[PDB]
Amino acid sequence: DQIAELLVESPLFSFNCAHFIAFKGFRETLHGHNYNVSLRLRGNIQGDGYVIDFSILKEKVRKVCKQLDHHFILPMYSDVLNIQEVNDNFKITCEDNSEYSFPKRDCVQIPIKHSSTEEIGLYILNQLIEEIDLPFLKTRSVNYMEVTVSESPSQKATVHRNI
Amino acid sequence: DQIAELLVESPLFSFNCAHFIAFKGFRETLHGHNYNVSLRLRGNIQGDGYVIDFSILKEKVRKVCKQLDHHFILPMYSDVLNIQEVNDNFKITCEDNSEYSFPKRDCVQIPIKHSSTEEIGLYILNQLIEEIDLPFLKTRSVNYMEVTVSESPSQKATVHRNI
Amino acid sequence: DQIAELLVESPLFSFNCAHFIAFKGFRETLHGHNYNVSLRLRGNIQGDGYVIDFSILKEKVRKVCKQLDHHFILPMYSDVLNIQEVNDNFKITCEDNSEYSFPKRDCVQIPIKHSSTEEIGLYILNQLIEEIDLPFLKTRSVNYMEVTVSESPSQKATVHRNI
Amino acid sequence: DQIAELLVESPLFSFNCAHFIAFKGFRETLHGHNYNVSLRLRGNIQGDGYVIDFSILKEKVRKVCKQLDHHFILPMYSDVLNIQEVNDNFKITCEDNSEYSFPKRDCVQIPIKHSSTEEIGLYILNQLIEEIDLPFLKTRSVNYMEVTVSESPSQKATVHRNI
Amino acid sequence: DQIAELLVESPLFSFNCAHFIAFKGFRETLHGHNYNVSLRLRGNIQGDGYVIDFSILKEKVRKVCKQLDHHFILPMYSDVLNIQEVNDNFKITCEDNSEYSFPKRDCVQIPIKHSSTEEIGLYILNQLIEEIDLPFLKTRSVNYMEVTVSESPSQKATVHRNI
Amino acid sequence: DQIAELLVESPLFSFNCAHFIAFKGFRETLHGHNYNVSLRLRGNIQGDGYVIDFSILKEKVRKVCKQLDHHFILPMYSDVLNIQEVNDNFKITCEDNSEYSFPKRDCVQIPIKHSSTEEIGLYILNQLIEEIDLPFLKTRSVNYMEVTVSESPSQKATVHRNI
Ligand SMILES: C[C@@H](O)[C@@H](O)c1cnc2nc(N)[nH]c(=O)c2n1
Ligand SMILES: C[C@@H](O)[C@@H](O)c1cnc2nc(N)[nH]c(=O)c2n1
Ligand SMILES: C[C@@H](O)[C@@H](O)c1cnc2nc(N)[nH]c(=O)c2n1
Ligand SMILES: C[C@@H](O)[C@@H](O)c1cnc2nc(N)[nH]c(=O)c2n1
Ligand SMILES: C[C@@H](O)[C@@H](O)c1cnc2nc(N)[nH]c(=O)c2n1
Ligand SMILES: C[C@@H](O)[C@@H](O)c1cnc2nc(N)[nH]c(=O)c2n1
Ligand SMILES: [Zn+2]
Ligand SMILES: [Zn+2]
Ligand SMILES: [Zn+2]
Ligand SMILES: [Zn+2]
Ligand SMILES: [Zn+2]
Ligand SMILES: [Zn+2]
Repeated sequence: DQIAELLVESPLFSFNCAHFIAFKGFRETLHGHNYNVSLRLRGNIQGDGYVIDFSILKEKVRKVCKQLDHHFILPMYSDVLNIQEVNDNFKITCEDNSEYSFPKRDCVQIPIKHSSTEEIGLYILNQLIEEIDLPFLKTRSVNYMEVTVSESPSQKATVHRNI
Repeated sequence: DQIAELLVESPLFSFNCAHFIAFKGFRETLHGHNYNVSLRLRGNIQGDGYVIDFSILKEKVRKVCKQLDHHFILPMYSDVLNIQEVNDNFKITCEDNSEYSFPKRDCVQIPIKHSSTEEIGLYILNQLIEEIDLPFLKTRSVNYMEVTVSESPSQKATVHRNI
Repeated sequence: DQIAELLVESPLFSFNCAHFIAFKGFRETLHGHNYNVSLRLRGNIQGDGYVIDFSILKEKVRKVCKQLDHHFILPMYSDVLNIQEVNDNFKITCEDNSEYSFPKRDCVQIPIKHSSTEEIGLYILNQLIEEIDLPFLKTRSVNYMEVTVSESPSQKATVHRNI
Repeated sequence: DQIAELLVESPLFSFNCAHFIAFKGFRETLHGHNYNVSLRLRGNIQGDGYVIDFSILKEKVRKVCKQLDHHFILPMYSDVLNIQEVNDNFKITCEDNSEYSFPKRDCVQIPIKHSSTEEIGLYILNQLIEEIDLPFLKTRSVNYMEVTVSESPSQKATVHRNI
Repeated sequence: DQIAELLVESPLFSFNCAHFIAFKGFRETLHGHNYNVSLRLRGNIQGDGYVIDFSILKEKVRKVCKQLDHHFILPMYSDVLNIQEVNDNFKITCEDNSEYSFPKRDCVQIPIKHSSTEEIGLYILNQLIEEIDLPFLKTRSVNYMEVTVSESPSQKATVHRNI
Repeated sequence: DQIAELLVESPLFSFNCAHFIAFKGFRETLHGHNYNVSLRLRGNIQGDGYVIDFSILKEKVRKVCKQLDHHFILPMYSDVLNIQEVNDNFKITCEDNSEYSFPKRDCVQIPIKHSSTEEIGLYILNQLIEEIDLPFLKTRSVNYMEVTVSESPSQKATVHRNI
């Protein structure tokens, strides 16, 4: 069997979001990014000529990005943010006592500690594997999944999982 | 005299910002972009071989972008936003009664009606001409200034002024 | 009123097609390209902050490209091609007596003389104006439409219409 | 000895071709792509300062691409295509009884089962190693060869060989 | 007749050169650039489907770039450089009394005052028109020629001629 | 602990330099390039959400590039170049008896044998590790450093060190 690595990258695999980094002793001002996701896979070329169909890969990456797109990225497990539910809003109080308030529908609650490129990358990798389906990947002989998330065309973070 | 057109474009000429479009009957959720600015000018090639030194152009575009960078873009002259000053915060109330609250230092107050690519473009064009200095441009025989602002690698707006 | 130029460009605005150039005294072999379309327009910034919404522009360009995508581009008005209908196929006979046969559903019949980048550009410009709707463009104060079609990242053709 | 990885990538390393994917239970319509090839090598930096001269790498990749360029990619070992020689043409009959006919000179017969990016990649890798010459690579201490073939700027396949 | 604008741009249209800017009161240190040339032309679409064949445009731009490629760019008409012929070398003495010496074959003597992007652009425009041939351009109904030279991906100069 | 790979790449991480390759039996003419450096790191995501802050990486790469920028790259340990100190100049005599002379301030003396992309890459990797500081990288759990240097957008060399 011949091993091949597949890469799917497009300006279409994007989520335009607001966020700010906060950790112990540090907080930055509210801003945003055009985030971009590329997916890399390793496996054997199957009897149909594909390792796995690009169209399937393109479809699932678009779906994960869409869920994030056009929202403030709110880290659920942050140890430095006080996240309060006030009416139909999320109220965020920081260590330096600075206060934010956004409508809940404007926010996407993500099970992460920091809205860093590294942690958003891990979240997307976990979501993509469930979206494409793990046993479906194994039927296509895929044994390696890798996502690259860019905060900007200059700053990229890459995470992987051996499956 | 020989006419030449100069273009300065770089991922460095960027401002990573949060915003949302609001006008009559329409409001979108809070998100963000990696905005990018390119500058185009027309003039005669001077006795020093330049129309105008690229280093000067690169310096001033960076300065204008820096002022916007890492902030929520707040349109001062919006007819559909209620902008209240509450302590050290800006409180924004929309037509649909949705409420936002950001620290003042997280916001950049821009004399525009909408945080659209078109209007941000006009603002930057006006700021760049004052930053480079109008009579300084005329000594270099520059008679045309043009800025292109991109909200994303896919969406661009271009404005100009004949000087 | 402030004049602004809008540009929409994406690898998404693509049609992957087969074709060959044929004119008097010249014929090339069957091949293909990843064609790409960018749209440029000029108008005044309206009271909503837009010249025209990017989402509308992105939607219509995708629709025009989709109609062409994944087909052999067949020039209807070619003076050097003999196009015969044989069962459910198009049979193409060239000046040098070379013969092609494709299923009809594999072909897209385009009202052009040559499948050149220039002529495909004109066709798309005409189709896009009808797709976006001419009187709709005039309500947005758009007076200039321009399409750029690339045969390759290296070879581009640009056509326009004053509206 | 210091290990270095060399990459050669250019829009020049291209073959503009027609093709369609066909396997068991699936057939797509005739279309085309601007295919692009990049080559990656690993080895030790030699006494002349190079692992291997870029000019040699650039020359051989161009030669392999040229052989494919401007043709319909015809898979020789397809289990779902009936390839008939009719006069100076190749007649291709599919499982769904759809019929194609191209002049032989318009086709490039490649020892593959499917004209997929994965299989075209493997073919090019095999051809490039023979073109650069295997024992010539070993004299330059090259122990790893890797080709990346893109069907589009969005879809890439990568294969390698340890030498 | 339908007007179309043709653009040819490639990393292939390059000349990798050494140079330094010198004018009255200013001199910079010796360095180099990967210069890149793109050509833009306007004309009517001819009866063969082309305004002008891209292959002809690609061939002539490559020829002009090749003449410059791999040399020190020496401005012949500089008012601040003392250019002496010493044996098989060019000896260059600057205003600040700094001395350079290169073999003559390493230098390309260009009829310009400064090795600026603007002036190199003008030279290439003049050379390209003569290389493609002026009356040949008029037979193809070309009435506009435009070259863009980039010193870097960030700094570009564009010049034109109405023909 | 979760392993993440960080990539920092920008047209800003550049050094525009003059050079020529010389080794046994071969010498090329003086020319130049827009060199570009990208940095790749592997480590665990720390309690602050970062493997290592991008801003620190961006700052140090800029500093190393700046030291090289706007100079002739002079290889100190070349076995085929006779490097003489004449007044305030470096005089370079080659095997074929060709002579160069540059002011010392125009040259950057680099502890390498050839000004190849491979060897410049190794030098930068060594300089970057000392600039970021080795024990500082170990506190951030970084165990892999990798630099990619491009002579042109087409030609790249990549070197690494396991730390
Ligand atoms: C400056 C802005 O990009 C900020 O959000 C920032 C700064 N440094 C960073 N550093 C890393 N490693 N990851 C990030 O997401 C990151 N993010
Ligand atoms: C610094 C110098 O070598 C180079 O970067 C530079 C700077 N400014 C410039 N400015 C103009 N107008 N043209 C140039 O070629 C130019 N070139
Ligand atoms: C959806 C919105 O946030 C953004 O994608 C968008 C959409 N359409 C737009 N349309 C115009 N004209 N200008 C914009 O800035 C713009 N911006
Ligand atoms: C849609 C078009 O690209 C089609 O030819 C296609 C679809 N899916 C694919 N999927 C893979 N993995 N490789 C291909 O070459 C490929 N090719
Ligand atoms: C060779 C041919 O298939 C293609 O590369 C080509 C070459 N020259 C061209 N020239 C023009 N003007 N338009 C084209 O579409 C064109 N297209
Ligand atoms: C042609 C020009 O790039 C020349 O300096 C050159 C040629 N071949 C090369 N080959 C390698 N491997 N590395 C180089 O830096 C290199 N450099
Ligand atoms: Zn950020
Ligand atoms: Zn937006
Ligand atoms: Zn073609
Ligand atoms: Zn395809
Ligand atoms: Zn320079
Ligand atoms: Zn070189």
